[PDB]
Amino acid sequence: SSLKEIEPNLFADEDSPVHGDILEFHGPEGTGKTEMLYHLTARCILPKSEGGLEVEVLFIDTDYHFDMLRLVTILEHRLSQSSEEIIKYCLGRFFLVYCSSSTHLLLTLYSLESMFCSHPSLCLLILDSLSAFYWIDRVNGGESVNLQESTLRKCSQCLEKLVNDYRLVLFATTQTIMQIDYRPYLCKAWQQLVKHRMFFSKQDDSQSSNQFSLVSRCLKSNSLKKHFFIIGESGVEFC
Amino acid sequence: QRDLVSFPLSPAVRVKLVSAGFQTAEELLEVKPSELSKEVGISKAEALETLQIIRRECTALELLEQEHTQGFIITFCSALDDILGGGVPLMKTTEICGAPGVGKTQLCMQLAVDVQIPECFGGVAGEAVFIDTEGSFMVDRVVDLATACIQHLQLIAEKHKGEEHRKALEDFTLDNILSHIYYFRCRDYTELLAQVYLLPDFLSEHSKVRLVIVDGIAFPFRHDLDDLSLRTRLLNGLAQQMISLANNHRLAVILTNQMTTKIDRNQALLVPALGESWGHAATIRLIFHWDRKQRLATLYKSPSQKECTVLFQIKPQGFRDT
Amino acid sequence: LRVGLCPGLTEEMIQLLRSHRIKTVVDLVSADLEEVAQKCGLSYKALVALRRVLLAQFSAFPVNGADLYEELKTSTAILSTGIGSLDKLLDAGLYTGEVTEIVGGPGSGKTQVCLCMAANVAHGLQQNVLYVDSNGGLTASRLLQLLQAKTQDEEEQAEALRRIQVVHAFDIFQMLDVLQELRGTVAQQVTGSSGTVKVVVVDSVTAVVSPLLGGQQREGLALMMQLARELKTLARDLGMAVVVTNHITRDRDSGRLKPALGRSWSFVPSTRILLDTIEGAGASGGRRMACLAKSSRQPTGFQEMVDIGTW
Ligand SMILES: Nc1ncnc2c1ncn2[C@@H]1O[C@H](COP(=O)(O)OP(=O)(O)OP(=O)(O)O)[C@@H](O)[C@H]1O
Ligand SMILES: Nc1ncnc2c1ncn2[C@@H]1O[C@H](COP(=O)(O)OP(=O)(O)OP(=O)(O)O)[C@@H](O)[C@H]1O
Ligand SMILES: Nc1ncnc2c1ncn2[C@@H]1O[C@H](COP(=O)(O)OP(=O)(O)O)[C@@H](O)[C@H]1O
Ligand SMILES: [Mg+2]
Ligand SMILES: [Mg+2]
Ligand SMILES: [Mg+2]
Repeated sequence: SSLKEIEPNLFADEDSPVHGDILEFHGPEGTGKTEMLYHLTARCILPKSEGGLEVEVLFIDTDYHFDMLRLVTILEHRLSQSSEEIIKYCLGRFFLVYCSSSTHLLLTLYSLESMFCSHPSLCLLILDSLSAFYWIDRVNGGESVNLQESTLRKCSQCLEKLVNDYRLVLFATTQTIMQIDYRPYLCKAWQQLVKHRMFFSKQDDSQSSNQFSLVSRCLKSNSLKKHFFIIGESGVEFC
Repeated sequence: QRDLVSFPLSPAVRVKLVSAGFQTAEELLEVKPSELSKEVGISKAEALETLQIIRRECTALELLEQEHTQGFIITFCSALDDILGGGVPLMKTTEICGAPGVGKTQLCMQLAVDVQIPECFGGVAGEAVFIDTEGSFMVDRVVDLATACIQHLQLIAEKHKGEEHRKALEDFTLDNILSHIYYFRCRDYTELLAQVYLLPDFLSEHSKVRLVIVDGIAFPFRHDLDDLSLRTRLLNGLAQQMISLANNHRLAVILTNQMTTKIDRNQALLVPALGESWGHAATIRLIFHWDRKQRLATLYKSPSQKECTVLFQIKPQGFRDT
Repeated sequence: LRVGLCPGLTEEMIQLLRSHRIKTVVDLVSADLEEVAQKCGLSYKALVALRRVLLAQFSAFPVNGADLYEELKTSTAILSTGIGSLDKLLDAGLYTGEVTEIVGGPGSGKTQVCLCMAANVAHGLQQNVLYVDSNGGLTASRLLQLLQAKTQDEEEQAEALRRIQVVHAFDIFQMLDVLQELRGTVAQQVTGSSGTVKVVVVDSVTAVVSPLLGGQQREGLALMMQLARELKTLARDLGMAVVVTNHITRDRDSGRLKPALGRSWSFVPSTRILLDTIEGAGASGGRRMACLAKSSRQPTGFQEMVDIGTW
């Protein structure tokens, strides 16, 4: 479970067997966060023979924007030899969970622990749009700051406990609402829990309609990394 | 499972409820009001109000039958009626724009007169409500238009030589038609909003009204109003209220707008005023403009018919053809 | 806490556990239950069993990818819009289970496209469709004209019209009420297999949302987010095809076309269609521009020419 093999391109020099890492994605609409997650799942789900890793992955769906036809098309167009049996065998490992509210999210977080401890093979976790319910619970609590964000703080505590308990690697998805620009609006604790930021940007022109820019910083070094990549029907490819 | 946010309860009571651990309306129905009230620190009156507001919250064939059983309002213009599908449709908001002197007010007066035509001749036989914001309502013009309609209907009935036509025209006299037009006057936009708020109950008691006219909507909103966002919010709310009222009370609504000049490069175009978002409010939009000495009516936006151009004229009898 | 929901709950323990908190079951599940046995006095063996069963009935369990693959192999479907240009633009029809948004200028094409799609689905597939008319832009004569353009049998037209339901909602509350009523009635009527609704169209969401927005308030944005969440869960958790229409705005600093309702609403739909009128030559009539601004299965920015006067 070394970070050099996971993504040597985005992660320049952070290679070590990870005891736990938190990654989050930030970007406006239609930039490619979901496509990047699809590429990561494709590279993490295939058999070891076809450049895969053969390790478990769990996907929490909150935006309700997960598309399975796109995922199966990406997996079919990624590998070399394609068949129904092998694709079924590969997709027998993907895990998907649905949520509807912050309280329901916390209940699902707590409930997952049974299967989670029953499976030591689980090593990678995916969460998307943890700020989907930001406005709802910000308005429910009124002016009382403590009244709002409280369930989100409890959820962050539970996630941190799990990830530092059973050595997970986590990728998160955020949203751009207000205003290298960045204006945080979540709880302070989860802001501290982050390790790197993946700022997502998109170029307007049709020539660069497939090329996008990524900026990453390290909390302990404040070093900037730039990356250009091209999207495709077969998945995501780099420059 | 229905969220509490989906209900029109007070922000304070919703904050208290979410503080006490309430997130669904279904769980509220199984709790005695006393226990929940003492748990959340809410008095009896507002608790009962919450309980009652929670409690309170048509196939296309029927729509076709309803559309066909009620006619349109004729404008005495054959080509305009043809391009409108029969005239001004009920349950639909209509907007008219044009430079000064084209005849928007004449059209409003003609519609107010025509809405009372007996159904035996193809009319709706309903009243009319006229709201004036610029003081352009002249009774003499209405009298002339009513007399012209009287003469036209009498001539048609005499030529046809029916039996029920004469009976229908017997009560269709100048006094009767003039007594069925209700006049209101608004100077500021606050007065217009107040009259709009009073409109529902008045229409409830006066159930035979089939027409609502607001002659002049740009004037109250284009002067002494610096905040554009407030004007936009007020206009959106007014449009929503007007369409809701028109659909609920089976009414035909006509609004009058004013033109303005838009300059690009070195040429100027005449466009309707009150911004761009106002264009979505009107269900049907018409535009009057000049061409040499001829007056043209153009159907700009409509979800039922196609764009057309109609030549009309203003005569001593009123809005007419040619 | 509530009584009668799960077995094993006693009328004494509920008032005994008042020491910590009363809000929700999160108090029972998100506490360190070791100290409860002495803070109030509880049996260790019963407490863990009650917490486990409560967490079981009050959560969700993950489903394996292969099972989801197999179940979508027999559940999802694709419904053509009745226009060859749109079909080839968005792969021969729209997919149930997602949210489709149509954005255009005043009077461009949105209502006509919605009406033609509804007529096709009601006649070409024999299924029930609900229409939510908010701005008053729906005349039955247009639907009759489209049906006549499709077929000539009067009884066929009547039967196709009998599968179209129209509801009026001039504010956010009425729309939420009717949508929740549909959710409840469909969730209750899962046993049956006839009369279900597969496509619901909202004529205009900007009509009932714009008055709330504007100023320094927060309730309008929260209501918009709640409506978006309701639409998304109706589309996904039930497998339905939802189509909504929205207005278009012109940016000030950049001067570029931009969808209304703001950045928070910008993330709601999954497929975006933009309609514009071709200026100059070929203007007016049905000749218009159709573009794809957002999709999860196609690259964006593509161009296509469509007409709204040939059906
Ligand atoms: N026979 C016809 N029947 C109806 N509409 C037609 C016909 N022929 C052409 N059209 C066009 O249909 C359009 C209807 O616009 P539509 O209501 O679909 O647009 P919209 O953007 O949804 O409007 P709104 O913002 O007013 O709700 C008109 O602009 C008109 O040019
Ligand atoms: N087959 C494909 N080939 C090329 N590009 C594609 C293909 N399918 C999708 N895309 C592109 O992928 C881009 C990313 O779309 P997507 O909705 O996944 O973005 P996202 O930023 O992750 O989502 P969101 O806007 O919901 O935050 C789209 O702009 C689209 O142009
Ligand atoms: N008694 C009449 N006989 C003939 N024409 C008239 C008579 N009264 C008014 N008109 C014509 O009708 C037009 C009325 O325009 P008007 O409705 O006032 O436009 P607006 O309301 O946009 O200012 C005038 O141009 C005038 O020439
Ligand atoms: Mg996405
Ligand atoms: Mg006038
Ligand atoms: Mg429309």
